[PDB]
Amino acid sequence: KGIKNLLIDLGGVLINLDRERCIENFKKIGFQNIEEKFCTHQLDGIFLQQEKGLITPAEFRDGIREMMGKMVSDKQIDAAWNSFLVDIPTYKLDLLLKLREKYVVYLLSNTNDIHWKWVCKNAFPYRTFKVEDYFEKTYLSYEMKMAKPEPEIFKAVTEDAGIDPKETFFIDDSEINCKVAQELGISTYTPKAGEDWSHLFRK
Ligand SMILES: [Cl-]
Ligand code: NA
Ligand code: NA
Repeated sequence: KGIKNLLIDLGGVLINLDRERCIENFKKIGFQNIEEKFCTHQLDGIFLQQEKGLITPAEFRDGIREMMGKMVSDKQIDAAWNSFLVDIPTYKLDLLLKLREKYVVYLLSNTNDIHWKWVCKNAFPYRTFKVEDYFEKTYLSYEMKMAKPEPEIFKAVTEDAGIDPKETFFIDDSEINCKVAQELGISTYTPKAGEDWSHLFRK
């Protein structure tokens, strides 16, 4: 009945995102028809694969270069890709640190190696803290080879962490991710974009 564990999403829930900026940054390095490729769906394949760790970062970049027909550098590709990521506001880092007093806090994120490296270097470090300080464990799609909202990802987390779904609260801005978690017995909250969800924890 009582909540012991939190499962927190990264994208949106912690880190602000900017798809427009990322798309435009790709166009600037030469991916002229990236919006045109998005419809083609040639893209969705490479992004979905990266998200499940099914291709390496080297493959991802090669795949981008191949779709661009241009020999842009890894540094360029990473910069354009990482520009999807904006910031984790520090009040959310304070909140995570505080929540640890009462809850075992886990991260459960669909993400990829390039983005994860970026947030660990540029968003999580704060005061004397690093990413290891906020979470008991970080569950990442690309490491797990599964992605939300597949039921198996949630079951894998609860099995690995050794937790009761019924004692678990999941915060994720995707409605379908939450509905799947609910079917497993996990309680959920679906914040809106830019929502400060600290209100959930007011005494
Ligand atoms: Cl995420
Ligand atoms: Na999200
Ligand atoms: Na930790």
